Amino acid sequence: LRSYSFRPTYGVGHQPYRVVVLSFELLHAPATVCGPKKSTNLVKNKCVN
Amino acid sequence: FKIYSKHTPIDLPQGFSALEPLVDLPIGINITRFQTLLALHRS
Ligand SMILES: *[C@@H]1O[C@H](CO)[C@@H](O)[C@H](O)[C@H]1NC(C)=O
Repeated sequence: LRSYSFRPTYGVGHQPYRVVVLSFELLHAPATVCGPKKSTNLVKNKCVN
Repeated sequence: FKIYSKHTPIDLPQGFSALEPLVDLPIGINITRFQTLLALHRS
């Protein structure tokens, strides 16, 4: 195990970058995380789809 | 794992009453047996 030595005088090739990894997939269980259903208003008394 | 229930205030009596769903849980778990839990007498 080695350590890091971050300092605020460094160049870009050594500055500490924050990284987060999102690994996601479905299971045959019900989907506990969906997306956006696009926003839109609601009209009445019109033949609509 | 679905649960239906109803709470109606008053050997079982005689009557008809349909039960409504309360929860629905997408668990995936298999079930083959179960037990119950009771509140004992200690005081
Ligand atoms: C439940 O048990 C059956 C065998 O009785 C098995 O084939 C099935 O894959 C099990 N279901 C789950 C979700 O593990």
